[PDB]
Amino acid sequence: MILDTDYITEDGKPVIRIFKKENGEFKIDYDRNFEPYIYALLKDDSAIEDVKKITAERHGTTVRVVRAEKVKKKFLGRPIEVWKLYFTHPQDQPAIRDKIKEHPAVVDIYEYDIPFAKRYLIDKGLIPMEGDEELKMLAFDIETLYHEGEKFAEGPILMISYADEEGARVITWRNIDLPYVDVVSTEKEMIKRFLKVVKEKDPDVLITYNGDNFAFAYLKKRSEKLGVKFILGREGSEPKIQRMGDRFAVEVKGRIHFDLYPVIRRTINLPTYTLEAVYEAIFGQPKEKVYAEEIAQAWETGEGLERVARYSMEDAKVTYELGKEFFPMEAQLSRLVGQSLWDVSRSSTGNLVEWFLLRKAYERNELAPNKPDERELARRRESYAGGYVKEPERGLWENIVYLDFRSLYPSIIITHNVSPDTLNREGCEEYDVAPQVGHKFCKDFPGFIPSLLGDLLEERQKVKKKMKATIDPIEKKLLDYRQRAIKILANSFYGYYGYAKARWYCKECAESVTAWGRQYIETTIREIEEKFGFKVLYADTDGFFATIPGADAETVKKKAKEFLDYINAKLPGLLELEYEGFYKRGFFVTKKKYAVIDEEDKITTRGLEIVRRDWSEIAKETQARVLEAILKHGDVEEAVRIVKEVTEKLSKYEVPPEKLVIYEQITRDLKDYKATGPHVAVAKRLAARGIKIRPGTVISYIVLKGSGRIGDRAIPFDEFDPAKHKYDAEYYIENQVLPAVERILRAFGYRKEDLRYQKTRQVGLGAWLKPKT
Ligand code: NA
Repeated sequence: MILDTDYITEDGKPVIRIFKKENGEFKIDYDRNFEPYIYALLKDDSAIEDVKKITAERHGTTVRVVRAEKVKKKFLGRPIEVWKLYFTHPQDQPAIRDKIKEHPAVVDIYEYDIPFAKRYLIDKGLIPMEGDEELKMLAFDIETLYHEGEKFAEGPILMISYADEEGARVITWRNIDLPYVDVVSTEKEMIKRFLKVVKEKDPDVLITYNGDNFAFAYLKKRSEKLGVKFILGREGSEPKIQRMGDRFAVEVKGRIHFDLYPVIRRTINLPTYTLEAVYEAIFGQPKEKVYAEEIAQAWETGEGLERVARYSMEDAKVTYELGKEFFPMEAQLSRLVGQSLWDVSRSSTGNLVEWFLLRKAYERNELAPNKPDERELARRRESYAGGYVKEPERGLWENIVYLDFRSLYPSIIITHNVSPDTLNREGCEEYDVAPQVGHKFCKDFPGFIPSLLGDLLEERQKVKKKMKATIDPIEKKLLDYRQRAIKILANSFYGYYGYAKARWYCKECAESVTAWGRQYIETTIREIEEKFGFKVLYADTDGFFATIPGADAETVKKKAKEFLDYINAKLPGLLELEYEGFYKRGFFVTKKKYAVIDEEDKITTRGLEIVRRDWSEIAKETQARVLEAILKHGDVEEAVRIVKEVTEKLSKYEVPPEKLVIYEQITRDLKDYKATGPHVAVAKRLAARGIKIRPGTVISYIVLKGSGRIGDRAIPFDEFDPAKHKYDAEYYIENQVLPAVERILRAFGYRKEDLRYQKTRQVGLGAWLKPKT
C-alpha cells in the first residue's frame, strides 16, 4: 500500500517518490516522467504561439513553456476550451504564471497552485492506504522541566517513554529502579537511546499526542543544544517542521507521523483536552493522572520519582491505545479522499472536501475554479448568518420522541440540485426556488457536486447494508469505518459551500441550503402538531423533541412511527425524517441546552455540563446529583434541597478536602496571571519549593480561608494539612458549586438566592465571585 508521496529535484528535474509498504517490506518507487502543467483560457487560439514563447527567470535560468495542447473540459456547468501548458519543474509555475496572466489574450489560468506530489496521486488514480498490509506503529512522549525566564526548550528532557505491541517503556537519566525503565547517563544518551530503539523497531507509524507542537520541536531544539543528530526518517532525514496555519506540523520521511491532537479535536468535543480527559471519553476507564507539581517535585527532590515513571509509561501506553482506535478511521478518510494520511489527519473538513472534489474533477474531466485572492477572501470571510431554533417549552416532560432528518443538508443539495454550476442559469426549463434568498437552481442537468454527493450517500447505504449482513466482526468493523468516513465527508459539503478558501465556493448555495433546511424543519413541525396532536418541546437543525401529552410510552412510539410514514410520503426527493430515540423524561432550557433520560436510565445532556478551565469534583458531583434528582427521581425540589444541603456542608467545613481540588490547565505562566485570583499565590508556594509550571499543563490547588480578597489564598493540594489550613467555603459556594447549577435551576423558576438556607454565613458577593461568562 501507498503510504505517502513527495518529490525531489535532481539537476532541476522533478522526481516523484512513492513510499510503499508491501509484503512486510518498505520501499521507495521513483517516477521521473511526471510533467507539471496548468490550464489557460485564451481569447483566440492564435495567441498560443505567443504563450509558447513566454519566458521568465528562475535563479538565472530561463524557464519556458515546454509544450501546449488544446483540451476540451467542463467548467461552470458548460463546455470550455482551454490550453494545457506543460513545464519542466513545478516551481517554474509561479514565476511564469505572473507573466502569462498579463498577456492581453489570456482570460485566466487554472490549476496552477496544486502541489505536485498531490497532483500525482490525483492524475495517476492512486489511492493511499489500500489493501491488507499490516503496519508497525509506535507511540512516544516526553517529560520536561520548565524555566520561566528562558527561551524554548532550554530546560532538559528527563524522560522519553514509548509504547508498542511488545509493551511500554521509559528512558531516563535520573536514578529509578523499575522493570519497565531503562536508565542511562545523560539526557544526550537518553535521546540517543530513543533514536536507537526507533530505528531498530522500524515503525511505519509514529503516534504522538500534540507532537506537532511540543514533543518534536522540543526534541530538535535539545538535540541542537546537545549536539545530537536527530535522524528518525528512513532515508536519513531530520524531521521537517512545516507551516500549518498559525501553528506547525512535523513530517518524518518514510514514516507517518500520526499526531492524535487534531484528530480528537475534530472528532469529539470537550472543554480541556488533557490526554486524560480523552482516555476518559472514549474508553470509560479512569485516568490515574499525576499533575505537573508532583513531577517537578520529583525532579529536584527525588521523592515520587517511581510514580512519575509510571505516569510517563502510562502516557505512552494510552497514546498507543488511542492511536489504535483512531488510525483505521483516519486510514478510511485518507482512502476516501485520495490523499496521504499525514495530510488527511491534519486537514479541516472543508479542505478534505476540496481534495475529494479535485480528484473526482480529474475523473469527470471537470476544470477546477481557482482559490480566492486576498480581496475575495476578506469579502467571503465578512459574512455571518443566524440559525434556526424553536425556543423550548419550559419544564419537566415525559415520553419524548426525538426525530431528525436523515442527512438534512446532503439531501437538500441532491434533491434541489444545489450547485454553483446550476445557479441562476439562463434559459433554464426546470428549476427549484430557494426559500428566503430566492435563487433559482437548474434541474435540466445534474450538478457536479450534487451528483458526487448522491453517489456518496448511496455508497454509504450499500456499505451499511453489507455491514449488517456480515457475520465476520473483522470485516464488520472495517465496513463500519468505511461507512463512517463517508458520513464525515458527506456532512462537510454544506460547510464547504461557505468555506472561504473553497474552490467551488458559493455563498448563494450555502444560504439556500440553510433556508430549505429551515423550511423542512418548520413544515414538519407544523404537521406533527396539527395532523398528529404532538407537542414539540424543542427544535434544532439537528432535529426535534415531541410528545403527546397524557399518552404512555408506547402510544407515543407508535404515533411517531406512523407520523414518519405520513411525512416521508409528502417530503420531496431524498428528504426523510427518522426515529432517533425515545426518552422517558427531559427538560429543555434554551438553544442547545437540555437534559434527557432514556429507558436505560442514561442521562444525555447538551450545553449544560461544566466547560470551564478551572473545575472541581464538588461542582461536578453536585451538578450530576441535581440532574439525577430531576431526571432519575422526577423531583425538582430534591434537586433544590440537595444544593442547599451541599452549600450548608461547605459553610460548616464538612465536605471532604479532596473533593475541593481545582484542576486548571494554565494558559500562560502563573507569575503573570490576573493580579486578583488564586494563581499568584500558587506560584509563590511553588517557587518556594523550587518549581515552575509550563503553560499548557494542569495544576492542582485548593482555595483557602485568607486575609485578603476571597479567592486570593490558594495552595498546591499536596501542601494541604487539615490543621493550619481552612478552605474558603464562600469561594466553593459562589465560584464553583452555584454556577454549575444556577442555569439548570433558573429554568425551573429558582433564583440564586433560593439555593442556600436563609442563614448560612452569607457574604453578599455572588455577582463578583461568579465567573464572568
Ligand atoms: Na447516521
